Amino acid sequence: MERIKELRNLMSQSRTREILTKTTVDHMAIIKKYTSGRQEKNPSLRMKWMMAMKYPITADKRITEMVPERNEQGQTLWSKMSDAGSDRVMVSPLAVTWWNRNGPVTSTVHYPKVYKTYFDKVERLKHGTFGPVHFRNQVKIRRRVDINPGHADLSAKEAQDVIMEVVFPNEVGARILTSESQLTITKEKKEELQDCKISPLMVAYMLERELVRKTRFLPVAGGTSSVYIEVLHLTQGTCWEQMYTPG
Amino acid sequence: MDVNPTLLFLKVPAQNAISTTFPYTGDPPYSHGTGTGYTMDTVNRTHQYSEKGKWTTNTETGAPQLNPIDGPLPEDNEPSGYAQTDCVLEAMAFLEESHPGIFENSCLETMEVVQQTRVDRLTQGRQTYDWTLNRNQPAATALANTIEVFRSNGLTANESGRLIDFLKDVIESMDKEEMEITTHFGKKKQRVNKRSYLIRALTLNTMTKDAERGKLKRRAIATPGMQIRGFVYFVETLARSICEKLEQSGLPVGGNEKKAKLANVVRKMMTNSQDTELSFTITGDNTKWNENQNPRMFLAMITYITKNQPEWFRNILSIAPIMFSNKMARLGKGYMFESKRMKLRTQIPAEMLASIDLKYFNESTRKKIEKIRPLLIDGTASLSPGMMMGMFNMLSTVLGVSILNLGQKKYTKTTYWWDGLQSSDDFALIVNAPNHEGIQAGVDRFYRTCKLVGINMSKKKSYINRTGTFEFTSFFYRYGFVANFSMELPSFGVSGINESADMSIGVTVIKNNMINNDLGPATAQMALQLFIKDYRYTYRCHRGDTQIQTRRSFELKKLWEQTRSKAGLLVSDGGPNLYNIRNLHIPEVCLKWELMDEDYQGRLCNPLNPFVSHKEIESVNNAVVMPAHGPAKSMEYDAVATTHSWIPKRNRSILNTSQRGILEDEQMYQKCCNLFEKFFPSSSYRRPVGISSMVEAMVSRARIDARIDFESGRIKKEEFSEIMKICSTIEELRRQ
Amino acid sequence: EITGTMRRLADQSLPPNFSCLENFRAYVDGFEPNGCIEGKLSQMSKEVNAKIEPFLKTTPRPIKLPDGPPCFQRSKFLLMDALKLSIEDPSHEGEGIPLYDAIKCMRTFFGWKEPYIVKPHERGINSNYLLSWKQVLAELQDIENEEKIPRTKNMKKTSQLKWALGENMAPEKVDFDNCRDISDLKQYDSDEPELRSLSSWIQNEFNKACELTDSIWIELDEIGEDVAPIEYIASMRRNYFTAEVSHCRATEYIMKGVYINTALLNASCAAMDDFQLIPMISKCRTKEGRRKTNLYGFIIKGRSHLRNDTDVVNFVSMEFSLTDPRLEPHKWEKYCVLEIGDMLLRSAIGQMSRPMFLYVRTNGTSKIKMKWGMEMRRCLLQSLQQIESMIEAESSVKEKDMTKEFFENKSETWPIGESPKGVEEGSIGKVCRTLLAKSVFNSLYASPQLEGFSAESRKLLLVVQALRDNLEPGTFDLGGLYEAIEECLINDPWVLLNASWFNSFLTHALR
RNA sequence: UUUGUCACCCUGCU
RNA sequence: AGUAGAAACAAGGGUGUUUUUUAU
Repeated sequence: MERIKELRNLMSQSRTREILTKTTVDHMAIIKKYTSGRQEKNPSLRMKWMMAMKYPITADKRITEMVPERNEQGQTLWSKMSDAGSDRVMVSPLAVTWWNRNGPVTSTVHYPKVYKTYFDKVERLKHGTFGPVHFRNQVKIRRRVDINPGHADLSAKEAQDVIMEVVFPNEVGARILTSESQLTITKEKKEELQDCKISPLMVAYMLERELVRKTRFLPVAGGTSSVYIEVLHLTQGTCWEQMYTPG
Repeated sequence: MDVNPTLLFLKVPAQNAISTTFPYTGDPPYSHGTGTGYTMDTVNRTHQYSEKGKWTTNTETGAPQLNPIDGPLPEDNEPSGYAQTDCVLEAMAFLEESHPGIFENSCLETMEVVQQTRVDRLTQGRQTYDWTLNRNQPAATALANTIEVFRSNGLTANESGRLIDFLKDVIESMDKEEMEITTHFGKKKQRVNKRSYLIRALTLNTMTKDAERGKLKRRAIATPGMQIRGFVYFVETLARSICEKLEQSGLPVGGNEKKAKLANVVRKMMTNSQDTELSFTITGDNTKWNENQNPRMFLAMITYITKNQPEWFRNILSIAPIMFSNKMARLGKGYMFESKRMKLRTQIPAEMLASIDLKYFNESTRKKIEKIRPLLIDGTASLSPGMMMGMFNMLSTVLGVSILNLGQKKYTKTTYWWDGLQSSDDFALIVNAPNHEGIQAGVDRFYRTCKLVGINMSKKKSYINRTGTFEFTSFFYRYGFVANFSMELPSFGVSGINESADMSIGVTVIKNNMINNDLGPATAQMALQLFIKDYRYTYRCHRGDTQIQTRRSFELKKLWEQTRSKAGLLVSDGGPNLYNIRNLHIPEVCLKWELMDEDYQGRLCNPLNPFVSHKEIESVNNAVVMPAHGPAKSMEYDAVATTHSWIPKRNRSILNTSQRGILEDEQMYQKCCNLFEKFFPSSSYRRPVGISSMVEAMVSRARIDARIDFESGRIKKEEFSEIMKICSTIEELRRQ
Repeated sequence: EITGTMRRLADQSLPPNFSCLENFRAYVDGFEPNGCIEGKLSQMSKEVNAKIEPFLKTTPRPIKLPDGPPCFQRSKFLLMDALKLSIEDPSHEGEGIPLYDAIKCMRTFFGWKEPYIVKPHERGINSNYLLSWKQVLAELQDIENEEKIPRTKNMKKTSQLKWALGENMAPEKVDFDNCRDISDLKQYDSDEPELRSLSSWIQNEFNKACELTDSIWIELDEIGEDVAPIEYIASMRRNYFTAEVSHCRATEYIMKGVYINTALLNASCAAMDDFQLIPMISKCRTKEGRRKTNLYGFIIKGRSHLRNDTDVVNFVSMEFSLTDPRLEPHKWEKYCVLEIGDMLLRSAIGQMSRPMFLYVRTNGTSKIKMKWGMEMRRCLLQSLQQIESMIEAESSVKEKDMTKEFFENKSETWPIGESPKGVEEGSIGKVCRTLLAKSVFNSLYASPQLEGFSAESRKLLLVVQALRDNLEPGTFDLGGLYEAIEECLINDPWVLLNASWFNSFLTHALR
């Protein structure tokens, strides 16, 4: 087990035992963010400036066992330097193209289900019909509209409940689920999510974005429904109007 | 013929072409060198705009301080600072009768926030002043330092995690004769005294503002420290709660919400009497807003707001005004001297500005230094009677709305009405009277009222028209709000996060400008083409059939050659563009899905590649942007985590310094907080709690796993031995 | 609770009448709001009021303009005094080896005299520009004699080149403990710039920026094919607009600027300690089908250890021309003008012969300026959004698309300039071509003075418009607005033209 | 000029 | 020189090694 091995190797030398046995567990939230770098005021300029550098991006060290140094023609693909305050390596943007060129392949049967809320849009657009164009006045009133269908009638509490029961099962803590709808959602995701290798933060994020409701403040002139709003730039204008029924 | 574009305004109304005025296709003004001069000018103007007050030397700090409260009323029309007490209190007491119960509900709303908030929430925000390092540091790397210095001298109460206890710690730090602090210069130890510590803890940092548009001269802004930030958080919470319940305010909302209220107030005063009345509209600004408005009035309005409330509530709510009214501002970086005859340049620090010979400065600097010199105390400068940017904004807006509320019909007593909307300095007013002798009376009432609380109305940037046309902030009203594409123009470009976020937020800003800012179809198509062109140029990702020699070229053509369907390769890989008006709300990988072959899908979305980096949940599919008018905002975008979701590199000019021990530390912290990730794989979604050490937990949740999955499901019994062996070994190595 | 240093810190921070916080709270608590304000407005001096001075048709006055020496050219490259050396090759822009095309175009010419000095520079040693031009050719020769032309050439470092490029000229950094007993030791200079007055060449140069050419400079066709009707409507609007703007010279400016700033930023980040030779190359599409490449001159880059976004990098610019300088010497105040050959352009049967000129200059640019110069293509959007707004405004009072006739069958005209006989009007393409040149010049000459002047004249515009609409405007203080407008007019040649245009508008608008 | 004969690192928002 | 405008840039930090010597 690499876990207990690396633990024992940490608490075998100095400088690392006192930090682990002095820092309580309600304090690691602060020292996780202890950085010596600053959030940047001008990102566009820095991107344009850094793109002409030899080694502009950073990768995990495992690269040294997954990607060569010099490719078929002889262009360097990663460097031998460590980043500022981390154990990550500094790599060139040709390594991304390489990985996409001659790299390890996997399966993609779960990527549709984890990102269902996007593929809904994708195969709802290619099943819709058009009509005439009415060039006339456009009178708009500003209202509050739900910009997401809001899968369930629930709020944040039971949302975290179902998400922790589906993603982090052995650490839900104390409580159990109560009603039928949350159990149904739970078990559906239980079955259809088995044997997934996507990062659990990504699964939790997609389930939050797929399961909770968001509302905004927008100018409307036609119909007030949720499937219409996502196509709003295209249906209404200030002088014209396109007709559309999504599928 | 001599072409002259301005003549267009002979046929086109101005508001229908105002986008042609903003010259926002060039670079904005910046600053060079120091800002010491601007800070000195600011201190001197603050002490000049009120000089008929009382001087006293504070007992604790020992600083000359002026109290410009209940001073003499002003005579001429210059910017005054002599605000009354009864005026403030009557404004508050009238605003509360206007909105019944607005204070009690807000205090109820804020008490829970007080009693449940934890300390970690102070790790969010901008740069903060660090008094251990005497510099500017991010929030977390300052909270850690102040906690390490508090608990290394006996002050241990914050361990309960509540911020209400770190507050008590900050306070009881003020009652000690001596304080040990260390310096990474090995290290060292130094002993700071009581009043030196006070002065070091009542200090703000100052520096010049950059990339601001619309002005010829440069200004200065301030930065608070660590000991004051909690109480500021709390009072801002209360003030925001109050502001979200007032019709006449516009601060805690966005662009679209404000325009609805503007139209609402305009047509409220539009039509209740059609012939026997007369309306006028005042557009303008306020002058020297954050040079007046001293804290000793914030104290009174807070004491009024928190009336008939628990006593700890008032005591926690009234500490920020107290440290503000006793503050001491830094000066900057110093000056640079040059000798033309021997080619020598040198830097002098702001600490020598109380003793240096004066034979080195020009006339302006001499007459600034010799007027600020009666206030210099150990680098700082006594600044009692004013505020400065980075301050209590919501409470200023509250006071202004209270001033506007005084102009109801049952208060003005004769005929006059005035309404409007305020958001800090900016205000828009509307006056009514059935005459032309009544408008001047109304305007005079308002103007003379705003002088009694310290709100000096500018008179060289304002005008007065008949109703139906105005300009609030940069919005222009001509029987309806005309669009202004030039303000949002400076965002149509690459943002600089990575190759995956740029494509999303580009099409997203195009879409959001079509929906509200009233852009057009042809305009959006041409914007699309230009944006794809500059994207392809910035990231070296031209099409895969061209001859443009760049460095992702030898490789991209390879991916171009061994490809069946070339309409699946993403634009980041040298492929086509299937975007249009209808396709504008759909992610890229979700739109080219059905057209890629399997090897490409696999290699691209391989969920074990070494470039993807997720850190927490508050920073997934979210990035900060820098607009043209306003502060930095947060933008949420729709992407799909793939190989093109990487992170750029970090600055490395810290190795050549003496504060290298700030890197060592963080590295170790990482190598620890990473392992806690894999013994507890749920801490980036939810925050972990307890008061036990990090190794007790990592050994408690290390024996269950050997007996429950690998020895209650029939997996090998020969690893269980050594697992328990090393667990016992570790729990011995801690010497306990 | 509050006790200790904070009990006293609070017992000072009060009004100057109290000394105890508890009595302050006791006073504030039981205070019933009385008629305090309404009884205190009666003691103030009556010398504080808001007096309205009614804006009438005779109230405005001409903004005043500075006095002093005339203004000079400040741009990173020549605008109307440019002469291309062109060949024909089937390429697209961004595809090829620059020095190759440079040598081709250098061989296209025929008459290469020995060059001499027409107009000297007064403040700078003048032999150095001639010696530098007498070396660029030698490097071009020895890279044409070499077996494979690289993509970078490094100039040897000679005396005249460091002089021109400003190497080894920053003062030394020593402490204050040492040079404390030296004389002539004082602040850096922080004085107002030198004042200057308007000239005539800026308008003549804005005129040339609106006319037509015989080439195509912009290529905008890569997009997903259409499905819906609004797609087609937009694609016909785009066809028409791009048919009008594709031949303006502002587009050539946009291109020649984007190329230079891209190349200079990349070279500045690549090598910080060498001298590169970058040519100015453009590629265009002739009428009837042909495709050409054209050379404008050369740029030589110095050293670039750029740390902040306001640190400067120097460079030497050499451009070709046929315009003699002596007609206006005050325009070329910081140029050293040579004469480098003869050019023969044949008449019907007769001939014309003219000398050919090289303008050389030392100039500099920052890191924040190259970035914004690389983004000159948003001018198109700024110029086309307004015309789209006009079209869509007229095509909503008729219930019909109106983009058809506006560009060929036109009865509407907009006043765009004025002439010896008065104001005159133009079609829609003329407006499209003048707004685009304004948007390009707004970025070719950027300054804080432009920001100030725009922000402060936007007020006069609106008061004049409210007077024009019968909305009965007023004003509290009118002289201060004028003083503010005049604070910002110092020495910039483009903000001065803007102020003169504003005087013309004020004359015609309230005549 | 110097007690010298020559090298070496690092950093580009800290 | 030049950039630039109310003050700056025209690079900024550390590491070395040492009583006359016969030869290429």
